[PDB]
Amino acid sequence: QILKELEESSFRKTFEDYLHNVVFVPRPSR
Amino acid sequence: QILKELEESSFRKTFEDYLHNVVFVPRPSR
Amino acid sequence: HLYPGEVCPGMDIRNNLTRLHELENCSVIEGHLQILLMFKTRPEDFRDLSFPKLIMITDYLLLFRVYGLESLKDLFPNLTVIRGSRLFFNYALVIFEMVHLKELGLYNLMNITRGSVRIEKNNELCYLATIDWSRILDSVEDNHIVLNKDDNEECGDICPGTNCPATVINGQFVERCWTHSHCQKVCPTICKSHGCTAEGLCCHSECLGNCSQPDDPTKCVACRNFYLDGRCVETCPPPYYHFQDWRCVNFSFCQDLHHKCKCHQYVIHNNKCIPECPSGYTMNSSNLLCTPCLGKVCHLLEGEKTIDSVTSAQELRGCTVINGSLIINIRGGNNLAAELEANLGLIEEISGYLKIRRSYALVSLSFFRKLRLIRGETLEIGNYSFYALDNQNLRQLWDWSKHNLTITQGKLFFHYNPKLCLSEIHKMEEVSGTKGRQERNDIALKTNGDQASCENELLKFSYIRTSFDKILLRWEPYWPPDFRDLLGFMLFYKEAPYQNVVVDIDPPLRSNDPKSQNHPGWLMRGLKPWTQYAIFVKTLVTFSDERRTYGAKSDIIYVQTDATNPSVPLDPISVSNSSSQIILKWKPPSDPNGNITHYLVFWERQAEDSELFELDYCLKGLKLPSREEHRPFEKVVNKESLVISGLRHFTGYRIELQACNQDTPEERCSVAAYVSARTMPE
Amino acid sequence: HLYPGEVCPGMDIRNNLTRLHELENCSVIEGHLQILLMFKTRPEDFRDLSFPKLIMITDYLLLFRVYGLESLKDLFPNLTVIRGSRLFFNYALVIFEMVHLKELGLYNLMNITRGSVRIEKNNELCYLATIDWSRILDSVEDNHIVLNKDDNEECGDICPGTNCPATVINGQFVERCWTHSHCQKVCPTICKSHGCTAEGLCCHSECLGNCSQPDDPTKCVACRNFYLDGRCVETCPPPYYHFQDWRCVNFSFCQDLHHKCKCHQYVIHNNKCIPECPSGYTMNSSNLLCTPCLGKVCHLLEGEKTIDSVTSAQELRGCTVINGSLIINIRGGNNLAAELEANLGLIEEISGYLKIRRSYALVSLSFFRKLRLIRGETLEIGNYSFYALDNQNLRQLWDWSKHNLTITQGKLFFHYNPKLCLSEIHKMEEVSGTKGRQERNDIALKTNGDQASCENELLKFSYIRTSFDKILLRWEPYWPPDFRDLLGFMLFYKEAPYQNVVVDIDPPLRSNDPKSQNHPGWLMRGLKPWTQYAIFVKTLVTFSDERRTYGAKSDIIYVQTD
Amino acid sequence: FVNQHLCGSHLVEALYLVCGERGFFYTPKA
Amino acid sequence: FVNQHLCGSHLVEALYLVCGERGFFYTPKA
Amino acid sequence: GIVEQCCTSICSLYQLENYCN
Amino acid sequence: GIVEQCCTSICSLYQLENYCN
Ligand SMILES: *[C@@H]1O[C@H](CO)[C@@H](O[C@@H]2O[C@H](CO)[C@@H](O[C@@H]3O[C@H](CO)[C@@H](O)[C@H](O)[C@@H]3O)[C@H](O)[C@H]2NC(C)=O)[C@H](O)[C@H]1NC(C)=O
Ligand SMILES: *[C@@H]1O[C@H](CO)[C@@H](O[C@@H]2O[C@H](CO)[C@@H](O[C@@H]3O[C@H](CO)[C@@H](O)[C@H](O)[C@@H]3O)[C@H](O)[C@H]2NC(C)=O)[C@H](O)[C@H]1NC(C)=O
Ligand SMILES: *[C@@H]1O[C@H](CO[C@@H]2O[C@@H](C)[C@@H](O)[C@@H](O)[C@@H]2O)[C@@H](O[C@@H]2O[C@H](CO)[C@@H](O)[C@H](O)[C@H]2NC(C)=O)[C@H](O)[C@H]1NC(C)=O
Ligand SMILES: *[C@@H]1O[C@H](CO[C@@H]2O[C@@H](C)[C@@H](O)[C@@H](O)[C@@H]2O)[C@@H](O[C@@H]2O[C@H](CO)[C@@H](O)[C@H](O)[C@H]2NC(C)=O)[C@H](O)[C@H]1NC(C)=O
Ligand SMILES: *[C@@H]1O[C@H](CO[C@@H]2O[C@@H](C)[C@@H](O)[C@@H](O)[C@@H]2O)[C@@H](O[C@@H]2O[C@H](CO)[C@@H](O)[C@H](O)[C@H]2NC(C)=O)[C@H](O)[C@H]1NC(C)=O
Ligand SMILES: *[C@@H]1O[C@H](CO[C@@H]2O[C@@H](C)[C@@H](O)[C@@H](O)[C@@H]2O)[C@@H](O[C@@H]2O[C@H](CO)[C@@H](O)[C@H](O)[C@H]2NC(C)=O)[C@H](O)[C@H]1NC(C)=O
Ligand SMILES: *[C@@H]1O[C@H](CO)[C@@H](O[C@@H]2O[C@H](CO)[C@@H](O)[C@H](O)[C@H]2NC(C)=O)[C@H](O)[C@H]1NC(C)=O
Ligand SMILES: *[C@@H]1O[C@H](CO)[C@@H](O[C@@H]2O[C@H](CO)[C@@H](O)[C@H](O)[C@H]2NC(C)=O)[C@H](O)[C@H]1NC(C)=O
Ligand SMILES: *[C@@H]1O[C@H](CO[C@@H]2O[C@@H](C)[C@@H](O)[C@@H](O)[C@@H]2O)[C@@H](O)[C@H](O)[C@H]1NC(C)=O
Ligand SMILES: *[C@@H]1O[C@H](CO[C@@H]2O[C@@H](C)[C@@H](O)[C@@H](O)[C@@H]2O)[C@@H](O)[C@H](O)[C@H]1NC(C)=O
Ligand SMILES: *[C@@H]1O[C@H](CO)[C@@H](O)[C@H](O)[C@H]1NC(C)=O
Ligand SMILES: *[C@@H]1O[C@H](CO)[C@@H](O)[C@H](O)[C@H]1NC(C)=O
Repeated sequence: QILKELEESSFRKTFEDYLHNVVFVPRPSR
Repeated sequence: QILKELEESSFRKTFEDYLHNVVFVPRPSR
Repeated sequence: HLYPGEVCPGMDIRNNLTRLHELENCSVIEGHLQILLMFKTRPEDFRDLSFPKLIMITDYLLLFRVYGLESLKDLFPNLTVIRGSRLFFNYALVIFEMVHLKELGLYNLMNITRGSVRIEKNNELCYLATIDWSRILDSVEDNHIVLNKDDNEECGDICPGTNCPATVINGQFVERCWTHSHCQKVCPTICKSHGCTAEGLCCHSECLGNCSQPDDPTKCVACRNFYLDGRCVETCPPPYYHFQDWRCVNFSFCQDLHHKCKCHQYVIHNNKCIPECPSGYTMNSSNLLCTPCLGKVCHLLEGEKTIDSVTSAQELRGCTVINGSLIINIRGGNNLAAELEANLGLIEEISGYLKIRRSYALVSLSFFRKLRLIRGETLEIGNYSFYALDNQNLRQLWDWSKHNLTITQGKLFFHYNPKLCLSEIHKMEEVSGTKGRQERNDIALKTNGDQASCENELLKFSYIRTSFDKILLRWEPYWPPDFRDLLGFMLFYKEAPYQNVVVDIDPPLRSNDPKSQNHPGWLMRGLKPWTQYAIFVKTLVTFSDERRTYGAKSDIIYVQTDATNPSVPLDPISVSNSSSQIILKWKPPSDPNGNITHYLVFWERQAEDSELFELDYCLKGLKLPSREEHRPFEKVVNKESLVISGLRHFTGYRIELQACNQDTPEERCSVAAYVSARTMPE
Repeated sequence: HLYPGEVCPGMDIRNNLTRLHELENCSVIEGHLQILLMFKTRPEDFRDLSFPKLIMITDYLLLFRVYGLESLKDLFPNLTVIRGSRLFFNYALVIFEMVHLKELGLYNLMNITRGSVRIEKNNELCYLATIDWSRILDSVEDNHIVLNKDDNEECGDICPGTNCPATVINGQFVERCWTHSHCQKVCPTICKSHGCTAEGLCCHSECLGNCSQPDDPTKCVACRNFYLDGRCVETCPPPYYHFQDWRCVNFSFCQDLHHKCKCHQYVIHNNKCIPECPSGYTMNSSNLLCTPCLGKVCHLLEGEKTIDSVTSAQELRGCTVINGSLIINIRGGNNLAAELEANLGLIEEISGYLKIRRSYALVSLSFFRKLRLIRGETLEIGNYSFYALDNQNLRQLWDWSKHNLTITQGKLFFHYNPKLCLSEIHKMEEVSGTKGRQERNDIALKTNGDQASCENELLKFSYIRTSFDKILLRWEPYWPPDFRDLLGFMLFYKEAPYQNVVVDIDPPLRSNDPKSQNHPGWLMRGLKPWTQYAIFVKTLVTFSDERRTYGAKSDIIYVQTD
Repeated sequence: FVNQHLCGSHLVEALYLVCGERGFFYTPKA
Repeated sequence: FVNQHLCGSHLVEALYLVCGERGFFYTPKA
Repeated sequence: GIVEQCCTSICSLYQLENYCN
Repeated sequence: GIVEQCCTSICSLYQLENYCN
């Protein structure tokens, strides 16, 4: 019933992931 | 919840089938 | 004697009663009897038709769609025993689709040894509730009765009076009968093994069900085990041999039985005339004895067999090698597992694949006793040597302590198995050694074992705080290796006077673990005093498509409640049976609120009312009614009454009664209940 | 005038305020701006720091984990418009994980054209309920606000009196402000598009939000669409060309822009300086015009791209040929479908496979407009050109009237699609022409389409008997090819004041069909007179593992009692 | 002649209508 | 040195502890 | 089998003719 | 990627050393 909240939390987690993925590689260029 | 009754009806049907399968071929021998 | 007729092995009768006269004289039919499909018969075709000679049938008996027949008391008045070697979907008596069949009259039937009875689609039959199957059968819960005239409650299946035993079963006395005339015979509770005679005395130790004389092997009716020449015997003396679990035959008999397939040629083992020898054995040209030797292949029809009952099972009874593939499908509802085990896989190998589809009640696979190797030389479609689907009760496959498994080829197919968690699945992958085969969706990772948290992770409680109205638990906060996946805490609680065995909690901030000050907890308010409770906790985490972190559950724990001030001591009755004795009796309070230690009793001397001292009773109007401080007290222990002595005649008394569930420190006691009384005058 | 500063296109600032002085004078920053990861900052590092020079940002703006900052009314007192071409998960304003950030004071912000606003993990921020997003945004239902100081109700975010509009929205008058001083400005119901001036008069038809004088293109503050030399203009007069939807430049400018990748070399089409031409076009050595010719391969990185938002989408805006595979995975919660359609597959071919995993709000695939062919030259593992999983709102794939589908290789993979019934699935198998490929359990025959009765069979009521206390319905008894499989009749009944849209019945005896007197019925007692009821019947039958006899449902009928 | 999938008593009465007279014996071996 | 799967502010503070000084630039092209 | 012919398929009268003697 | 290295695997200090300059 409330499984939209369950996927909403994963959506929040994905939003957490993507900003971190932006922050992650501008630095390794060697 | 009551799915045991659902499979029980199929069990009844299988019991119907098997007696009919006994009755079916003692006759074709040619 | 004991059996005047003959054997006459079982032949089944169709379409008219003409071939029925072939089976008249014979007393015990080896095999089975089926009577079927006679649409052009009449009720007058049975009145001149009776067979009292039959007493016992070995295997089974069947009645199917024969018109005009209404009873069986005439056709078979004296059938008594069904052994049930060859069964029929775990039945031995088929009463089915019989138009006009309204009664049985099968009073002489006493014991059915192995099997059950199914009755269906017989819209005339009654007198059925008057039949105690427990006297005749052991497992009475395997008897299916439906679609009958009793299902539309009309039949008064009564007897005139006393005779028929009216025995309580479930709600009241059940009068036990067969017809309006024939009662159902009950032997007493000591003659149950071998039957009883007419007055009720126990029969001989080899009789069964009925005996003509009490305690006589030469005057039984039916043998318990074996028959030999006017005597029911416990065993075959030499040189005789047990034949089909009912008699003793000489060597020449089973000898010459072999000489007739020139179909079941026979051999001898263990003083028994048997069909065949198991593995490691050899025939004998002299005496057909299963001699041991060095080194049994039951090659199937088309390498394949659907297996659904004991009727399927006994075809592979005693087999050692199966040259084919097996299919397990039992739409059941009854555990046949012991009887399933009793004639199954004393084997190691299956040459082809193995299939298990849609079986209901198979909780385990331990009935595969010696099963070791899966060859899989013919695979299931989709390239599988193994199949599994729709098994609502299957939990364990095997204990992998001593059970082993070797799988040559093929893969695994796991779907819709709601009580089969992935732990033993991967253990079967491990012991199989075939883990480097299974692709994605060879295991349904959403349906298999999704009714109970199984796998590994256990919660451990750090602290417990109890009260009479508060509960706090504290436990180690577990975190999966992705800490974001923890959604919450599932908690199950209930009360439990036995020990033979819902809320949710938000997760706290993880944020560190030098001092992760995040030991999670929940307060319960809904407590009853002195009351035992059963609580356990499960961890709610996010599902992942990968090998998901299995999540934790807690132990079931039991915590009892405390106590408090007990309720009002109910119904204080204060009677004075003497001039100084007052019995005070009472009921227990509505809420003891702990184990009641005692009853605090106060009796207080109420003086006479002071307005009476200044009234002129010599004037007309002389109507006289015939009626901290330490008060005298009592701690009534383990009694709901108290007589009080040393009391004044003609003095009213106030009584204050309380109960007490605590006595030794600082007495927790009830609230005050009051009464007043008066002693008798002297 | 209208923009005395400069452009100074977007560069993002990290670890200290040293590089911030690079972006001082500039009037409107092209691109985006992010400020991130400054732990060692102080509140004293902002009182001597302000930029009123910026008024509009084109694409987006982001604030992430910078300490000591508590407000924004000083750093950007006069930022006004966000256009939002390049978005950020359908957001253009990111305020996230900002310790000490307690208020905004972003009163001069008037319109955010495209995108949304997401606020999270900012346990100091308040003044949040005093912000009418409908004045600034359109799709206010796409704004995510959680984990804040406002989420533990403490802040009295008030203003001393009248000034701030106290407007009823949901339950009562909501006072609208930015700080305890800064009210939220509300233009009247006629100056809504181009904004209003201070006294409330409408601005010019090319202004936007603010104007220094009412109804003056030479005295606006922000242009609606296009800027040219102190005048907000509706389009480019010749010889000028639209650049990035905000201005008009000559041939010389966009010409000399091309000469610097010797990275986004530019061309000109449709009076516009644009990056590239679509398929069937050709450059020009003279003027870089997208000339038509005879015969756009957006070749991916490793032939694969997860697609999740508009930010993923605009990378493939206007493509025609995909030399790769696509992954459609949107754990969404909001329908992006119109804007999803706005920049998607005007294509016909996919070289590799197609994947659709766990997407929630996608009710349809009609945003795929022109798609015809899947080459499938790289398959999904397990030999699939196609994938489908866990789509909780997907019902229709396409209308197979005009939509076509051509599949070279690979197979179909259908699981847990609870409103995707098997009829259109078999239609997809038919129009695909690849029906002779799917094995067993390539379609989940238990979970696909199991939330609404779909397939074919319709119950038809023979007789209707009504009362004020009795209802009897009689219908034609359907019987499947195995009559044993019918186990009962599911009936759904309720009352219905509108027409904008529970009991069971045992099956009667079939036994024949010259005269099958088994027209089944149910008597209803629970009737109210003068009352409209909505009743419909479903047939409860036995599941089989084969092609199961689909079962019947009745029509929703409306019966008004006495 | 019905053209339909058949089970139960429908199939039973169909078989009795087909057979009429003898129709079926029961000698698999004898 | 933790040996654990890392996300969120745990991973953020871990990265800040690793970087200390400059750590990361933002020149993909310039 | 029986439902294999009369329920899986549909039996013919010639198929049932073998189920006459 | 980031969780591809620090959450799918576990990052090393040498792996994060490239995320120092
Ligand atoms: C009907 O008569 C029999 C005769 O004894 C009553 O006892 C049952 O006898 C059979 C045969 O000996 C027992 O079956 C055996 O079970 C063992 C395992 O327990 C198995 O290894 C053997 O191969 C054989 O199958 C059966 O257990 C036994 N049952 C009882 C309850 O004693 C039977 O009870 C009589 N029926 C009634 C309703 O009294
Ligand atoms: C903020 O300012 C704009 C400026 O007009 C207000 O109008 C909106 O303008 C945009 C830009 O043209 C419109 O988007 C367009 O939509 C069409 C489809 O209808 C599409 O084909 C175009 O490519 C373009 O994207 C938008 O529809 C339009 N909206 C309205 C309601 O007029 C906008 O309303 C202002 N915001 C507020 C909150 O007042
Ligand atoms: C049932 O038994 C009667 C009685 O005869 C006995 O059984 C016979 C099989 C045989 O062993 C006799 O010696 C027994 O006394 C049978 O009736 C006899 O049938 C035979 C030929 O079958 C005939 O020659 C006799 O004259 C008959 N005698 C009488 C008194 O009728 C009968 O055939 C037996 N039926 C079956 C099916 O076994
Ligand atoms: C060995 O046994 C055979 C067969 O036993 C007979 O059949 C049994 C079912 C049971 O009824 C036994 O009592 C029977 O004896 C014997 O052959 C029969 O012997 C009897 C002797 O009373 C004779 O009347 C029968 O006609 C014989 N059967 C035939 C077909 O002729 C045999 O005599 C036994 N041999 C020894 C040495 O005991
Ligand atoms: C912000 O503007 C000041 C003012 O100078 C204007 O902008 C310059 C870029 C140039 O175009 C001048 O003609 C304008 O009047 C800038 O301060 C100047 O900086 C330069 C160094 O680049 C210096 O030589 C001048 O003397 C400065 N002039 C004044 C009046 O201070 C400042 O650099 C600009 N900031 C940025 C980031 O461009
Ligand atoms: C063609 O356009 C260029 C560039 O346009 C300039 O930048 C725009 C953003 C806008 O601000 C225009 O008003 C600008 O003209 C012109 O080159 C510039 O011209 C101005 C004239 O005032 C001059 O001050 C600049 O120094 C020039 N730029 C350079 C790098 O020298 C050019 O004049 C335009 N040509 C025509 C015919 O209009
Ligand atoms: C299952 O695996 C077997 C093993 O490779 C495949 O069978 C082979 O098929 C090819 C051509 O079809 C034959 O040349 C081989 O001789 C076959 N080998 C065996 C052992 O049968 C089969 O194609 C696979 N089936 C599926 C559905 O995957
Ligand atoms: C999927 O199908 C392809 C096509 O048959 C299989 O790939 C072939 O594998 C064999 C040996 O592994 C090669 O000789 C062929 O060249 C391959 N063909 C192609 C087109 O790649 C693949 O094995 C199949 N995979 C599964 C899981 O069944
Ligand atoms: C089958 O398993 C039998 C019991 O296994 C024994 O106990 C377990 C705990 C293991 O340590 C196992 O190695 C032991 O042998 C064995 O007796 C038997 O050899 C096993 N057979 C095969 C083929 O593995
Ligand atoms: C794609 O579909 C377009 C519309 O299809 C037309 O209408 C349907 C009902 C069919 O009858 C179809 O044959 C008609 O052409 C077509 O215009 C177009 O040719 C189709 N393209 C392909 C490759 O099939
Ligand atoms: C009884 O049935 C048998 C076998 O079908 C047949 O030979 C015989 O003629 C029948 N007798 C009567 C009277 O129908
Ligand atoms: C600011 O940071 C840059 C790069 O992070 C560095 O070059 C500069 O020295 C820093 N300045 C100060 C004052 O910390």
